[PDB]
Amino acid sequence: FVGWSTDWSPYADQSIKVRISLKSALGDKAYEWNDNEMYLFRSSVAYAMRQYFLKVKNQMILFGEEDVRVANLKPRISFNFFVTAPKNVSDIIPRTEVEKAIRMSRSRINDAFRLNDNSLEFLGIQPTLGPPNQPP
Amino acid sequence: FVGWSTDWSPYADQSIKVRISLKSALGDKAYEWNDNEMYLFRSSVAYAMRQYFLKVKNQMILFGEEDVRVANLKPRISFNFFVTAPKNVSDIIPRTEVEKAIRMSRSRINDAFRLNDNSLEFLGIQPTLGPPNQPP
Amino acid sequence: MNNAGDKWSAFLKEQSTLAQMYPLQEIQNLTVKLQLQALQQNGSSVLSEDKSKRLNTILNTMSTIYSTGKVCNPDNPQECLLLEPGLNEIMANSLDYNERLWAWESWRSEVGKQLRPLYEEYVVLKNEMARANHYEDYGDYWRGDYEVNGVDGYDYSRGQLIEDVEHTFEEIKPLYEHLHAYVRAKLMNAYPSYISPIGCLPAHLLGDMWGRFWTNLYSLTVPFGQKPNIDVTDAMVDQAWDAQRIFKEAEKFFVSVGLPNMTQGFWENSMLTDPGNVQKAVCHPTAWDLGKGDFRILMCTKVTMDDFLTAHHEMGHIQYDMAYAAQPFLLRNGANEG
Ligand SMILES: *[C@@H]1O[C@H](CO)[C@@H](O[C@@H]2O[C@H](CO)[C@@H](O[C@@H]3O[C@H](CO[C@H]4O[C@H](CO[C@H]5O[C@H](CO)[C@@H](O)[C@H](O)[C@@H]5O)[C@@H](O)[C@H](O[C@H]5O[C@H](CO)[C@@H](O)[C@H](O)[C@@H]5O)[C@@H]4O)[C@@H](O)[C@H](O[C@H]4O[C@H](CO)[C@@H](O)[C@H](O)[C@@H]4O)[C@@H]3O)[C@H](O)[C@H]2NC(C)=O)[C@H](O)[C@H]1NC(C)=O
Ligand SMILES: *[C@@H]1O[C@H](CO)[C@@H](O[C@@H]2O[C@H](CO)[C@@H](O[C@@H]3O[C@H](CO[C@H]4O[C@H](CO[C@H]5O[C@H](CO)[C@@H](O)[C@H](O)[C@@H]5O)[C@@H](O)[C@H](O[C@H]5O[C@H](CO)[C@@H](O)[C@H](O)[C@@H]5O)[C@@H]4O)[C@@H](O)[C@H](O[C@H]4O[C@H](CO)[C@@H](O)[C@H](O)[C@@H]4O)[C@@H]3O)[C@H](O)[C@H]2NC(C)=O)[C@H](O)[C@H]1NC(C)=O
Ligand SMILES: *[C@@H]1O[C@H](CO)[C@@H](O[C@@H]2O[C@H](CO)[C@@H](O)[C@H](O)[C@H]2NC(C)=O)[C@H](O)[C@H]1NC(C)=O
Ligand SMILES: *[C@@H]1O[C@H](CO)[C@@H](O)[C@H](O)[C@H]1NC(C)=O
Ligand SMILES: *[C@@H]1O[C@H](CO)[C@@H](O)[C@H](O)[C@H]1NC(C)=O
Ligand SMILES: *[C@H]1O[C@H](CO)[C@@H](O)[C@H](O)[C@H]1NC(C)=O
Ligand SMILES: *[C@H]1O[C@H](CO)[C@@H](O)[C@H](O)[C@H]1NC(C)=O
Repeated sequence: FVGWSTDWSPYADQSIKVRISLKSALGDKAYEWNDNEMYLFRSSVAYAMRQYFLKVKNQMILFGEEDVRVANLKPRISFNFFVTAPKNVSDIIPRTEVEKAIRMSRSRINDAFRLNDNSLEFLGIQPTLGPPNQPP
Repeated sequence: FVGWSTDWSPYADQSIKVRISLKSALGDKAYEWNDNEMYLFRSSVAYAMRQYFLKVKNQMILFGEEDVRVANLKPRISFNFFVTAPKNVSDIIPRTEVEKAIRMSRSRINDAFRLNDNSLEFLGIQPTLGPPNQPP
Repeated sequence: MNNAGDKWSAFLKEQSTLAQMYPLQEIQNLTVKLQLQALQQNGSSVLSEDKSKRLNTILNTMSTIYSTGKVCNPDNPQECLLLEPGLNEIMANSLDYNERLWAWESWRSEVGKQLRPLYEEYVVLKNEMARANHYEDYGDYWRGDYEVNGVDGYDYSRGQLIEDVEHTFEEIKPLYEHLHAYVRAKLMNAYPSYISPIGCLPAHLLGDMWGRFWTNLYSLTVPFGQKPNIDVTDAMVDQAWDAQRIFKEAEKFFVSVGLPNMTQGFWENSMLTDPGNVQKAVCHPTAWDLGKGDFRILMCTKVTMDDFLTAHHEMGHIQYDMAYAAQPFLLRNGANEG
C-alpha cells in the first residue's frame, strides 16, 4: 500500500472509544453536549481511575481532568480517550487497567449523565445483565 | 468579649455549607466518602459554575477542581466550600452567584451521587416541590 | 569602601582557615576558646562553589525584588507606587477598607509571588549549609547565638531557647488578649461592618503594611483624645535648642549616673547636624566604633523630642561600645544580639 494514514499511531491501541446517545435515552429534556459536559466526563473517568488504583493496587495516584486525553469528537458524540500518567504524558495506562477501572465504576459514570448502559457504550466493555434467579 | 475565635474570617460570609447523608438515602450498598468522592464533588461544583457562567453571563471561565476550596470536613460529611477565580485565589465568587449556579444544576449534582434533595443539603438553597395541578 | 571591605573579608577568611589548627577539644581557656569559636565558624565557605554562587545569587535577587517592588495600576502601567513612599502612607493614614485591602493584597501579590520559589531554594541551601556545619537546621544555627557551653551554672543549650520563649509568651498572653480586645472594640467604630466583635482583626487594618507595629493605630485607639500628649518640641524651639546642646544634655544625663564623659575627638569628628545639599550623607542615626578609641555618631538631627530620644539611644550605643574597649577586638561586642 502506497501512502499513509494520519490516524494510526503506535499508542492508538490503548485508546478506548466512547459512543453516547443522549436523545434516545432521554428523548426530550435532553441536555446538549458542550465543553462542560466533556469536562464532567473527563472528571468522571479520572475519578474511576482513582478508585481503581486505590481499591485494587493500593496506590494513591492523583489523576485529573487533564490526564484523560480525548480526540476524534463527532456530532454522534463518539470519541476516543486514553488515560496517561498524572504528570507524565509519555506514560500511558494500559488499556486493560482502564477497562477494569471503567467496569468497577461504570454505574457512577452512568448516573452522572443519566444514561443506562445502552446510551453510553464503551465499545469493548460489555455489561452483564444478571442471572435470572429461579423459583424453588 | 476578650479573646478571639480561629474560625471567623472576612471572606467566611461567602462560604456555602454542604451536609451529606449517605446511609439514609441509600441505607445499605452505600459507598464511603473518601478523597475520590471529594474530588468528584469538587468537579461537579466546578461543572455547575461553568454551566452557570456559560448559560447566563455568556462568559467562558475555565473552572477546575482546585477552584472549589473545601474546609471543615467532619464524619457527618458536612463541610464548607467556596469557589474562587480560575487562577486567582484573592478573588471569590460572591455567594449569590454560587447559589444561582447550584440551583441551576442541582439535579446533576444529585444524580452524580445518587442523592435526592434531602440527603444532599446545601443549607441555604431550598428545593421547590412543584405545584399540585388540579383536576378540571 | 568596597576595596577596604573586600580586604577585610579576605583577611577574615584566611584567618578562619588558619584557626582550624587548634581544635576546641584541647583548649582550656574560656576566652581563647571563645575567640577560636568566633574565628572558626566556616559559614558560607563550607558549601561548594556552585552552591555558594547560587546562594549569593538568590539572596541578591530576593533583596533586589524587595527593594524594587512596585504596585502599578493596570490601566496606566507608567504610574507605580513604591513601598517606602506612598504605600506606607496608604497603610498608615487611609481609613478606607477597600483602599487598605488593595494596598495590602497588591504588595503581597507583586512581591511574595516573585519570592516564593527563590525562598524555597534559599531554605534548602541554608539547611544544606547548616547541616554541613554540624547543625540540625539553619534555625539551630540562628539559635546558636545564645549557646553557652562549659561555664558552670551559665550554660545554655540551643534547644532551651524555644522552650524559654514559648514559656514567656504564655505569660505575656493575658495582657495581649486584653489589648487586642480593646483595639478591636475601638476599631469597630472606625471600620463598621468589617470588624467582628467575636473574631480576629483583618490583617490590613493594623496601621502598618505587615502588622508588625500597631503604632499608627494610635489615632484610632487613643484612650482620652481630649487630653493632649506630652510634647516639648515647641518648648525647645522657644529656648533655641540647636542640634549641639541636646547631645550635651544627654552627656550630662549619662554622667549623672556615673558613666564617663565624652571623648575629645567625638565632638570634632561627629556630624550632629545635616551637611545641607552641598555634602551628600545618610540620615539614619548610627553609632560607629572605628577602633583605637574612635567613637562617632552620625545623625541628621532636627529640633524634635523624638530627635532628643534618638540622640539618647545613640549615646547609649556609644557608651556600650566604649565600655568594652579594653576587650579583645573579637570580644568588642555585646553579650548577645539583644
Ligand atoms: C514517564 O513515563 C515514561 C514511560 O513512557 C518513562 O520512560 C521510561 O523510563 C524507564 C526508567 O528509566 C525506562 O526504563 C529504562 O530503560 C532503559 C532502556 O534500555 C533498555 O531498553 C530495553 C528495555 O526493555 C526492558 O524490558 C524488556 C521486556 O521485559 C526486557 O527484555 C529488557 O531486557 C529490558 O528489561 C532493553 O531491550 C534494552 O536492551 C539493552 O540490553 C540488551 C541486553 O539485555 C541489549 O541486547 C540491547 O542492545 C540493549 O543494550 C535496555 O535494557 C534502560 O537503560 C534502563 O535500565 C537502567 O536502569 C535500570 C533501573 O532503572 C537498571 O535495572 C538497568 O540495569 C539500567 O541500569 C531502564 O530499564 C523506560 O525505557 C522508559 N520508557 C520510555 C518509553 O521512555 C519516564 O521515565 C517517565 N518519566 C517520569 C519523570 O516519571
Ligand atoms: C485577583 O482578584 C483580585 C480581587 O480579589 C483583584 O484585585 C482587585 O483588582 C482591581 C483592579 O486593579 C482593584 O481595583 C482597583 O482598586 C484600586 C484601589 O483604590 C481604590 O480603592 C477603593 C475601591 O473602591 C471602589 O469601589 C467603591 C464601591 O463601588 C467606590 O465607591 C470607590 O470609589 C471605588 O470605585 C476606593 O475606595 C479608593 O478610594 C480612593 O479614592 C477616594 C475618592 O474616590 C479617596 O477618598 C480614598 O482615600 C482613596 O484615595 C480607591 O479608589 C484603585 O486604585 C484602582 O483604580 C485605578 O484603576 C482603575 C482602572 O482599573 C481606574 O478607573 C482608577 O481611576 C484608578 O486609576 C482599581 O479600582 C481592586 O481593588 C482589587 N481588589 C483587591 C481585594 O485586591 C486582582 O486584580 C486579581 N488579579 C488578577 C491577576 O486578575
Ligand atoms: C586566657 O588568656 C587570656 C589572654 O592571655 C588571659 O588574660 C590575660 O591577658 C593578658 C593580655 O593578653 C595577659 O598579659 C595575661 O597574662 C593573661 N592572664 C591573666 C591572668 O591576666 C586569661 O587569664 C586566660 N585565662 C585563663 C583561665 O588563664
Ligand atoms: C570547617 O571546614 C573544614 C574543612 O573545610 C572542616 O575540617 C571543619 O570541621 C569545619 N568546621 C570548623 C569549625 O572548622
Ligand atoms: C565633661 O564634658 C562636658 C562637656 O562635654 C564638660 O562641660 C565637662 O567639664 C566635662 N567634665 C569634666 C570633669 O571636665
Ligand atoms: C453481571 O455480572 C457481573 C459479574 O460477572 C456483576 O458484577 C454485575 O453486577 C451483573 N449485573 C447485574 C447483576 O445486573
Ligand atoms: C419548583 O419550582 C421551581 C421554580 O420556582 C422549578 O424550577 C422547579 O422545577 C420546581 N420543582 C418541581 C416542579 O419539582
